[PDB]
Amino acid sequence: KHTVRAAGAVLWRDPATVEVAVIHRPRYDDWSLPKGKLDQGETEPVAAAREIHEETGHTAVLGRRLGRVTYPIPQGTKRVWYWAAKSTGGDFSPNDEVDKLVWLPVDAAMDQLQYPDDRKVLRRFVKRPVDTKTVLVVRHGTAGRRSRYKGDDRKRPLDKRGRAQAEALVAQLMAFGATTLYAADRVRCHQTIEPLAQELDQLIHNEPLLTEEAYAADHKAARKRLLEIAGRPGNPVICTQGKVIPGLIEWWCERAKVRPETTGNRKGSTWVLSLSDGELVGADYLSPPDEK
Ligand SMILES: Nc1ncnc2c1ncn2[C@@H]1O[C@H](COP(=O)(O)OP(=O)(O)OP(=O)(O)OP(=O)(O)OP(=O)(O)O)[C@@H](O)[C@H]1O
Ligand SMILES: Nc1ncnc2c1ncn2[C@@H]1O[C@H](COP(=O)(O)OP(=O)(O)OP(=O)(O)O)[C@@H](O)[C@H]1O
Ligand SMILES: [Mg+2]
Ligand SMILES: [Mg+2]
Ligand SMILES: [Mg+2]
Repeated sequence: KHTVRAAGAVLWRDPATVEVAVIHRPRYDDWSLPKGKLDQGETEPVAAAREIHEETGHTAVLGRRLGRVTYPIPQGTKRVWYWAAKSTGGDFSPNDEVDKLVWLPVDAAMDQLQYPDDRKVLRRFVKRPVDTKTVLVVRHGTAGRRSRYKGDDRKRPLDKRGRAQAEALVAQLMAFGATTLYAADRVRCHQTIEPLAQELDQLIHNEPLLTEEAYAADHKAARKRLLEIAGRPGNPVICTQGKVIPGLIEWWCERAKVRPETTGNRKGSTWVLSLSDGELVGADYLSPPDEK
């Protein structure tokens, strides 16, 4: 019943000209997709990027999530979440953990992979575009509790936990190649992405149209603004509030006929929206960095 959490990827370069990485491990004599266990304090996306680099030598940018694999192990259940990951270069060197890495077209990779579950992941990988741009919709971190004035507090800050969530989000949002930063017009929203701002040395663009009060007054202008931001060059992070996100995500998924595999709305959570030629092709809900 204990779950051992892991993450991994279909690491690719160049759908039918695309080549994917398949690795061999001497300890098991297996051919599989790179993956490994989450270290203490890591989220799945962070672990996937790190394990890909450790096992293949390549850096990469994560995109669409590709489902979950589980299997029994002595400790309980191994759980592995997989991402499409576009290679950003590197070099493989054989060692005792991983002695071979082959780059194969998807069909030949399917024959090389020995585990039925890995082939299922690869089938998902080719079902939709993989050369995707990414919009990251983040619910601000924990910020104590609303007071008893009507509606909303503009200046209420993140609390101690929430500041730590903000710090923990840097690596998770970097895993997806975030480049540009946007926050609703509330201090707690800005503070959630300020650590990332400092890392990227980027300014955060303030978004009055995306606060809870603005969404309730004019939802159409919020939707229009989301699309506007998404159309800009780069991979934007947009930090907003709990009454806003579910509505925005549902509306986009509905109109694009995209089915999210997970749903939630927790403070510090992230929706990874994958676009191909401006169309939504994936909506992946990630838990807060300090939650399961
Ligand atoms: N998709 C699948 N379905 C069913 N069984 C699968 C399987 N994949 C591997 N195994 C089988 O489970 C056992 C443990 O291997 P593993 O889960 O890959 O365990 P691991 O802990 O050795 O490897 P990772 O989770 O990849 O761990 P790290 O990279 O974090 O490990 P390291 O830190 O030792 O490099 C092996 O016999 C393997 O054939
Ligand atoms: N005084 C209030 N007026 C209206 N809604 C409230 C009030 N207090 C709580 N809520 C509701 O509870 C949710 C969470 O409130 P909480 O005080 O925990 O966090 P919050 O930091 O204001 O969250 P968010 O900015 O995402 O709305 C809010 O999103 C809102 O839907
Ligand atoms: Mg491994
Ligand atoms: Mg490993
Ligand atoms: Mg490891």
